[PDB]
Amino acid sequence: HAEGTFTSDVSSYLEGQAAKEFIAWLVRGRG
Ligand SMILES: *C(=O)CC[C@H](NC(=O)CCCCCCCCCCCCCCC)C(=O)O
Repeated sequence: HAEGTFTSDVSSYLEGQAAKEFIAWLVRGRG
């Protein structure tokens, strides 16, 4: 019985992975 991945990911969600992933689209083809 062990814990799952979160202690680390909890620090990345602050920036947004999947969501913000879109920011790359606009920035890379929107002026
Ligand atoms: C994090 O990604 C949550 C944001 C969330 N999703 C979206 O906004 C989807 C984007 C579609 C809207 C049209 C694009 C405008 C985005 C511009 C934001 C600044 C990025 C520019 C970087 C140089 C939401 O809040 O709707």
